[PDB]
Amino acid sequence: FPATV
Amino acid sequence: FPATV
Amino acid sequence: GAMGSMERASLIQKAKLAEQAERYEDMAAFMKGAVEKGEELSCEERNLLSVAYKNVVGGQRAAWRVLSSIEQKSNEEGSEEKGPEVREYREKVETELQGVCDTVLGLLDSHLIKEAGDAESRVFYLKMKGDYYRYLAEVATGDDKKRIIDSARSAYQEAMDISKKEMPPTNPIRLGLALNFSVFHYEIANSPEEAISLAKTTFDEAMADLHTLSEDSYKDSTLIMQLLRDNLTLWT
Amino acid sequence: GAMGSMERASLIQKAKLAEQAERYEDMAAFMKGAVEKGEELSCEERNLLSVAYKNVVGGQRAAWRVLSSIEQKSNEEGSEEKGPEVREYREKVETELQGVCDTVLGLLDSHLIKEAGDAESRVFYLKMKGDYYRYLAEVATGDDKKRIIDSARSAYQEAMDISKKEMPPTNPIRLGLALNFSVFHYEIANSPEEAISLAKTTFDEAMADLHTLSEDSYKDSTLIMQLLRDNLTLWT
Ligand SMILES: C=CC(C)(C)OC[C@H]1O[C@H](O[C@@H]2C3=C([C@H](C)COC(C)=O)C[C@H](O)[C@]3(C)/C=C3/[C@@H](COC)CC[C@H]3[C@@H](C)[C@H]2O)[C@H](O)[C@@H](OC(C)=O)[C@@H]1O
Ligand SMILES: C=CC(C)(C)OC[C@H]1O[C@H](O[C@@H]2C3=C([C@H](C)COC(C)=O)C[C@H](O)[C@]3(C)/C=C3/[C@@H](COC)CC[C@H]3[C@@H](C)[C@H]2O)[C@H](O)[C@@H](OC(C)=O)[C@@H]1O
Repeated sequence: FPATV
Repeated sequence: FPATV
Repeated sequence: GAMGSMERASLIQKAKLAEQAERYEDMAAFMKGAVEKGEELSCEERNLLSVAYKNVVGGQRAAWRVLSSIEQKSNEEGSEEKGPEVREYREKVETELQGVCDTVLGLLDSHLIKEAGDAESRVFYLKMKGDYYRYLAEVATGDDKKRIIDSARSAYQEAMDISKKEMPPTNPIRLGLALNFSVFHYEIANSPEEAISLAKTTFDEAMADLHTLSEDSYKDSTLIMQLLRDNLTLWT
Repeated sequence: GAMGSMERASLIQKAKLAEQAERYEDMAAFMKGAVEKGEELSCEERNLLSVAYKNVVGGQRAAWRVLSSIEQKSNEEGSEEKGPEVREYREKVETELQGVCDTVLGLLDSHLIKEAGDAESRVFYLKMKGDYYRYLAEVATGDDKKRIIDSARSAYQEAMDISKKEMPPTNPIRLGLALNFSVFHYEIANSPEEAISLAKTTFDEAMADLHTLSEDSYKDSTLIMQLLRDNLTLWT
C-alpha cells in the first residue's frame, strides 16, 4: 500500500 | 495506569 | 433486537470476522445477538464476548480520560473560562460509556450468570460483572459512587471465593480475576495494601503450580503472571 | 440534522476535543454540523473536516480489505464453502463505507466547492472530492466502476490545473494532491507510468523551490515530499 495524505 | 485483562 | 433474524452460528462466525477486522463495535453487537438466543456460550464464545466489549469500552475510557483531564485543567486557578463545551462533550462520552456498561451488565444478569453452573463460566461472568461495575465506578461522581464500588467488590469477591475453591492457581481466568480485583483495590477502593497483597500471593501461588503444567498450553497464564509482576513493580 | 441546535463555534471547539480524544466519528459529525451552518470554513477548519473523515473512512477501508481478502480466499480452488456470512459482512462494511463517502461528497457538493473562490480552499475541496470518489472506486464492482473512476480523475484534474496556476510547487495542498492523484493512477486507473511521472516531476519541482522557504514553516511539505519519495521507491 502506497502513501496518501 | 496498571494492567488489567 | 437487530440480530433476532440471524442464525446463532452466523453471529459467532461474524463476530470472529469482526475480530480479525478490528471492528469491535460490530463484534460486540454480533455477540450480544448470540447471547440473546438464550443458549449458554462455550469457552471460545465467552472469550469473543469479553474481548469485544473490553475493546469497545476500552476506547471510551481512553477518550473519557483525555476529556476529563482537559476539563480538570480548565478548572485550575488562572485557566481561561472556555464555556460549557468540554463538560458537555465529556458527559456525552461518559453517558455512551455508561450505556455500554449497562448493556453488558444486563446481558450478565439476563441470563448468563444465573445459567452458569461450571466454575470457569461462573467465575468468568462474575469477573466481567466486577469489571463493568468498576468502569462505572471510574466515572461515578454522585450518590451512586459507593453503591457501584460495592457491586464491583461484591461481584469480584464471589468470583474469588469460587475460583479459590474450584480452580488451580495457574488457571488463566483465576489469574486474570485476581489481576483485575487487585487493580480495583488500588485504583478504585483506595486500598493499595490489599492490592499489593493480592497480586503478590496470586503471583507466588501460581509460581508454585507451574510444575504441574504442559509446556506450554499456558501462554495466557504466563502473560497474566507477567502483568501481576508489572503491577507489583509499579506499585512497590 | 442533529447538530442544528449547536453553536458553530461550539461544533469547531468539540471537533478539536474529539481530535485529541481520537474520537473521529464524533469529530466528523461535529464538522458536518459546522459545514451545514452554511458559512465557508477557514484553513484550520478545513483541516479538521478532512482529518475527521480520512480517519473514519480509513478504518472502514482497512476493515473492508481484511474482509475482502478473507472472501477472495474462500473463492479459491479447494477452499471450504463457508456460506453467505463473509460476503454479507463484507457488504455491510462496504455499504457503511459508501454512505460515508456519499455524505462527504454531498457536503462538497452542498455547498463547499461552489462557494470556494481562493485557490487553497478550491484545490483542497477538489482533492477531497477526488479522494472520496477514489475510495468508492476501490470497492466498485458493477456498471458504475468506470463512471466513479472518471469522477475521481475529473475532480483531481481540475484541482491540478488550479494548483499549477495558483500555487508554488512546495505548497502542501498542491503536494498532497499530486501524491494522491499519483496513487490514483497507480492503484485505480491502471496507469503506473503516469503515477511515477507525476510523483517524480512533483518531487523535482518542489526540490527546486525549497530555497524560497523559511526554515521551517514547511514541515507538512517536507513530510509529503518524503511520501512521494517512498512511493517512487515502492514503485521503481
Ligand atoms: C478473541 C479471540 C481470540 C483473539 C482468538 O482469543 C483471545 C485469547 O483467548 C484466550 O485467552 C483469554 C484472554 C486473554 C489472554 C490473557 C491473552 O493471552 C495471550 C497469550 O494472548 C486476554 C483476552 O481478553 C482473554 C479472552 C480474556 C481473559 C479475561 C476475561 O475475563 C472475563 C480473564 C483472563 C483471560 C483468559 C479468559 C484467557 O484465557 C486464549 O487462551 C488466548 O490464546 C492464547 C494462545 O493464549 C487468546 O489470545
Ligand atoms: C487536525 C488538526 C491538526 C492535527 C491540528 O492538524 C493536522 C495538520 O494540519 C496541517 O497539515 C495539513 C495536513 C497533513 C500534513 C501533511 C501533516 O504534516 C505534519 C508535519 O504532520 C495531513 C493532514 O491530514 C492534513 C490536514 C491534510 C492534508 C491534505 C488534505 O487534502 C484535502 C492535503 C495535504 C495536507 C495539508 C492540508 C497539510 O497542510 C498542518 O500544517 C500540520 O501542522 C504541521 C506542524 O505540519 C498539522 O499536523
